[PDB]
Amino acid sequence: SFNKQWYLLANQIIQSLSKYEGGHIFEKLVDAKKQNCPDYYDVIKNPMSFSCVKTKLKKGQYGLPTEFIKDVQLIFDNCSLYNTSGSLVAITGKNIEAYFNNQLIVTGYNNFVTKANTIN
Ligand SMILES: Cc1[nH]c(-c2cccc(NS(C)(=O)=O)c2C)c2c1C(=O)CCCC2
Repeated sequence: SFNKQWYLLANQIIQSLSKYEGGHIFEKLVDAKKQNCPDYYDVIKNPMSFSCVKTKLKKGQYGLPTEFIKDVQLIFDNCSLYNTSGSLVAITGKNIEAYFNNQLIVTGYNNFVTKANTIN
Protein backbone atom coordinates (compact mmCIF):
# COMPACT_ATOMS: atom_id res chain seq x y z
CA SER A 1 0.00 0.00 0.00
CA PHE A 2 1.08 3.58 -0.69
CA ASN A 3 0.50 4.79 2.87
CA LYS A 4 1.92 1.57 4.35
CA GLN A 5 5.25 2.00 2.55
CA TRP A 6 6.10 5.55 3.60
CA TYR A 7 4.80 4.71 7.08
CA LEU A 8 7.40 1.93 7.11
CA LEU A 9 10.04 4.27 5.67
CA ALA A 10 9.23 7.00 8.20
CA ASN A 11 9.59 4.46 11.02
CA GLN A 12 13.04 3.42 9.78
CA ILE A 13 14.15 7.04 9.37
CA ILE A 14 12.95 8.16 12.81
CA GLN A 15 14.67 5.11 14.31
CA SER A 16 17.99 6.05 12.69
CA LEU A 17 17.68 9.54 14.19
CA SER A 18 17.24 7.95 17.62
CA LYS A 19 20.41 5.89 17.11
CA TYR A 20 22.40 8.88 15.83
CA GLU A 21 25.19 10.17 18.07
CA GLY A 22 23.58 12.52 20.58
CA GLY A 23 20.09 11.79 19.26
CA HIS A 24 18.88 10.76 22.71
CA ILE A 25 18.35 14.43 23.63
CA PHE A 26 15.52 14.60 21.06
CA GLU A 27 13.98 11.25 22.02
CA LYS A 28 11.73 12.49 24.84
CA LEU A 29 10.10 15.83 25.55
CA VAL A 30 12.14 18.22 27.68
CA ASP A 31 11.44 18.13 31.41
CA ALA A 32 11.55 21.80 32.39
CA LYS A 33 12.58 21.16 36.01
CA LYS A 34 14.94 18.23 35.47
CA GLN A 35 16.80 19.77 32.51
CA ASN A 36 17.18 23.10 34.39
CA CYS A 37 15.28 25.12 31.77
CA PRO A 38 12.11 26.46 33.41
CA ASP A 39 11.38 28.80 30.46
CA TYR A 40 11.45 26.09 27.78
CA TYR A 41 7.69 25.93 27.25
CA ASP A 42 7.40 29.71 27.44
CA VAL A 43 9.67 29.83 24.38
CA ILE A 44 8.64 26.56 22.68
CA LYS A 45 4.87 26.54 22.17
CA ASN A 46 4.84 23.47 19.88
CA PRO A 47 7.15 20.91 21.50
CA MET A 48 8.03 17.76 19.60
CA SER A 49 10.25 14.73 20.22
CA PHE A 50 11.22 11.52 18.45
CA SER A 51 8.85 9.60 20.73
CA CYS A 52 5.99 11.91 19.73
CA VAL A 53 6.64 11.10 16.07
CA LYS A 54 6.94 7.38 16.82
CA THR A 55 3.56 7.43 18.58
CA LYS A 56 1.88 9.18 15.65
CA LEU A 57 3.33 6.59 13.26
CA LYS A 58 2.14 3.85 15.63
CA LYS A 59 -1.40 5.20 16.06
CA GLY A 60 -1.84 6.28 12.43
CA GLN A 61 -2.14 10.04 12.89
CA TYR A 62 -0.37 11.03 9.64
CA GLY A 63 -2.45 11.31 6.49
CA LEU A 64 0.27 12.66 4.21
CA PRO A 65 4.01 11.88 4.04
CA THR A 66 4.75 15.61 4.44
CA GLU A 67 3.19 15.59 7.92
CA PHE A 68 6.04 13.34 9.09
CA ILE A 69 8.69 15.70 7.70
CA LYS A 70 7.06 18.72 9.34
CA ASP A 71 7.01 17.17 12.82
CA VAL A 72 10.67 16.14 12.56
CA GLN A 73 11.68 19.58 11.28
CA LEU A 74 9.74 21.07 14.20
CA ILE A 75 12.14 19.32 16.58
CA PHE A 76 15.16 20.91 14.89
CA ASP A 77 13.38 24.27 14.59
CA ASN A 78 12.58 24.24 18.31
CA CYS A 79 16.22 23.29 18.89
CA SER A 80 17.76 26.17 16.94
CA LEU A 81 15.23 28.55 18.51
CA TYR A 82 15.78 27.87 22.21
CA ASN A 83 19.50 27.01 22.04
CA THR A 84 22.31 29.44 21.23
CA SER A 85 23.88 28.84 17.82
CA GLY A 86 27.12 27.50 19.28
CA SER A 87 25.83 25.40 22.19
CA LEU A 88 26.23 21.62 22.41
CA VAL A 89 22.49 21.06 21.92
CA ALA A 90 22.31 23.35 18.89
CA ILE A 91 25.35 21.66 17.32
CA THR A 92 23.80 18.19 17.62
CA GLY A 93 20.49 19.55 16.33
CA LYS A 94 22.16 20.88 13.19
CA ASN A 95 24.01 17.56 12.81
CA ILE A 96 20.92 15.34 12.98
CA GLU A 97 18.94 17.78 10.83
CA ALA A 98 21.55 17.48 8.08
CA TYR A 99 21.47 13.70 8.53
CA PHE A 100 17.67 13.68 8.43
CA ASN A 101 17.52 15.76 5.24
CA ASN A 102 20.01 13.43 3.53
CA GLN A 103 18.04 10.36 4.63
CA LEU A 104 14.90 11.73 2.98
CA ILE A 105 16.84 11.57 -0.30
CA VAL A 106 18.69 8.25 -0.02
CA THR A 107 15.64 6.35 1.23
CA GLY A 108 13.45 7.86 -1.48
CA TYR A 109 10.99 9.34 1.03
CA ASN A 110 10.88 12.51 -1.08
CA ASN A 111 9.39 10.41 -3.88
CA PHE A 112 6.38 9.71 -1.66
CA VAL A 113 6.24 13.46 -1.03
CA THR A 114 6.36 14.26 -4.75
CA LYS A 115 3.62 11.80 -5.70
CA ALA A 116 1.46 12.94 -2.77
CA ASN A 117 1.51 16.62 -3.77
CA THR A 118 0.21 15.82 -7.26
CA ILE A 119 -2.60 13.71 -5.79
CA ASN A 120 -3.69 16.70 -3.69
C1 LIG B 1 16.04 19.24 22.67
C2 LIG B 1 16.68 19.22 24.01
N1 LIG B 1 17.03 18.03 24.63
C3 LIG B 1 17.62 18.25 25.86
C4 LIG B 1 18.06 17.12 26.71
C5 LIG B 1 17.04 16.27 27.18
C6 LIG B 1 17.36 15.18 27.98
C7 LIG B 1 18.70 14.94 28.32
C8 LIG B 1 19.76 15.77 27.87
N2 LIG B 1 21.13 15.43 28.28
S1 LIG B 1 21.97 16.00 29.65
C9 LIG B 1 23.46 15.07 29.77
O1 LIG B 1 21.21 15.77 30.82
O2 LIG B 1 22.27 17.37 29.47
C10 LIG B 1 19.42 16.88 27.05
C11 LIG B 1 20.49 17.82 26.52
C12 LIG B 1 17.65 19.65 26.07
C13 LIG B 1 17.06 20.27 24.89
C14 LIG B 1 16.97 21.74 24.82
O3 LIG B 1 16.29 22.25 23.91
C15 LIG B 1 17.63 22.77 25.76
C16 LIG B 1 17.16 22.81 27.22
C17 LIG B 1 17.15 21.42 27.86
C18 LIG B 1 18.16 20.47 27.21
